Amino acid sequence: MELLQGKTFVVMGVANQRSIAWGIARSLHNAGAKLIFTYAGERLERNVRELADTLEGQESLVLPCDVTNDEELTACFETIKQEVGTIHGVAHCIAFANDGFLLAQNISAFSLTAVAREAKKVMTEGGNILTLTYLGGVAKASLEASVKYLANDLGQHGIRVNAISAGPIRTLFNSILREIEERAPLRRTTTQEEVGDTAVFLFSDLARGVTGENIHVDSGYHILGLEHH
Amino acid sequence: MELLQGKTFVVMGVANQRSIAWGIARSLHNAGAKLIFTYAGERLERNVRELADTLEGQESLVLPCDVTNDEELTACFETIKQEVGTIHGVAHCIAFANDGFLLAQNISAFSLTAVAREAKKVMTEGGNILTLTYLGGVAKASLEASVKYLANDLGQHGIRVNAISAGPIRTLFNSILREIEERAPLRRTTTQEEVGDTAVFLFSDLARGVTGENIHVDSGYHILGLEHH
Repeated sequence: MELLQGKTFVVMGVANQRSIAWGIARSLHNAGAKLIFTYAGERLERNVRELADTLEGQESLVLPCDVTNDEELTACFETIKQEVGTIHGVAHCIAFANDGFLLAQNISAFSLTAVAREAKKVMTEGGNILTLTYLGGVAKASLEASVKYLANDLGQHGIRVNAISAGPIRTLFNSILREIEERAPLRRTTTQEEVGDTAVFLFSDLARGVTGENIHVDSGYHILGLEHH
Repeated sequence: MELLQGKTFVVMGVANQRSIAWGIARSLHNAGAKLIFTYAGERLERNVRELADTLEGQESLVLPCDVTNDEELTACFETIKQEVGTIHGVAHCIAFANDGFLLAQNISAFSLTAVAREAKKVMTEGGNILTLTYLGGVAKASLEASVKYLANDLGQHGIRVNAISAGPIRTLFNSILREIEERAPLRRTTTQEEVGDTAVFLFSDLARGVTGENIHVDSGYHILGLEHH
C-alpha cells in the first residue's frame, strides 16, 4: 500500500488492459510506485498512453523501446538516465507480440541480457529485474539460464534477477482452463492481478534476499508434474 | 506496513531472539499481524513469553504446543478455536530443537502433516501454512513431498502451503559463511529479517496465487549448483 513508495519502475509489455504487464503496472501503482512505460510500435503507443492516463498520481513517462532494437533500447535507458536518473527495477514482461505468444517467448529469451545491460546503468541503488514466462521449451531453457547468469553477475551491484511463471489466464484453450480449474491445487485459473501482486513482492525490499528465483503463479498446478498431459 | 492488518498467525519455533522464527514474528508484527506463540517445554516457555512481551500492540497469546505430542498439539488448536476462533496462517518454523539443527529438521518433517490437520480447523477463511528448512537430505525429501501433498489437499479450502529454504545465518562454520559471502550472487549471508520479510509476503493476500512453492532465501547461492562443494 506504500511498499514501493519513492521507487520507480520500467514496465515493458503493455499491449492492452488484459496484458499481464498491465496487471503488474496496476499492482505496482497501488503499492505507491512511479512508473515508466515502454511501447514497441505505433499501434501499442496509443494503447499504452491511454492506459497510463487512467492511473491517478505521479506522472508516467511513456517511451519507445523495441527490445529487439539495440539502438532504441539503449536510447530508451539513456532518456531514463537523463530525466529521472535512478530507477529501482524493470518488469521485462512481454507475453504477447505482434503465434504471438510464442513470438513473445522467443523475443523475451534473446532480449533479456541486453535489457539488463542497460538497466544496470540506471539502477545505482540496486533493485530487481523481473522477467515473465506465460504458460498459456527451448526459449524457456534459455530464459532460465539467462536469469541465473544475470542474478550471479548483477547481485554484487545489489540487483536481484527473478522470474514469474504465470499459468493460463482466461482473458488471454477452454479444455486447458477446465483442467486447471478442476485439478490445480487452488481449483481456479490465474489472474493478471495475482501475477502483479507477486511482482510487488519481488520489486519490494521484502524480497531483498531473493534472487535467481522462478516463482510459479499458477494456482499450484506446477506441483502435479502433468507437463505432458 | 499494514499488509497483514486484521490477520492472526501462529508462530512455532521461537527459542531466543536469534531464532529464525523470531525474525518471522517481528516481520509479521511490523506488518500489522496479531500473533499467537507456541513453546515446547518449560525452558522455552519463559524465553517466548519475554520476547512476546517486547512487542508493542495487540496482545500475544503464548500457548504450549509440543508438535511431537498429538494430544497437546490438538489441545493447542482447540484453545485457539475457543479464544480467537479463526486464524489466517501458521508458521511451522522450528529450526533448532533441544545435533539440534538436524533434530529440528526431523521433527519438522514428521510433524507438518498433523500441524496442518489441526490448523485447517481454524483457518475457515483460508490463508497460508509456512514451513522452514534451514540449510545452515532424507528429511528434506520428506518435507518437500509433504508440502506438495498438503498444497494439493488444502487448496480447495483456500489454504496455501509453502516453504522457505533459508541459507546459513551467522548468528546461528566460518568456512561455510565465507564461501557464501565470496561466492553467493548477493555476496552476503542470510538474515532472520530477510526470511521474515519473505514470510510476510507468503502470509499476505499478495501471495494468494502462490502455493506448493519453495522460496530460497539464501542470497542466491542455490543457483550455483554447489551442493557437494
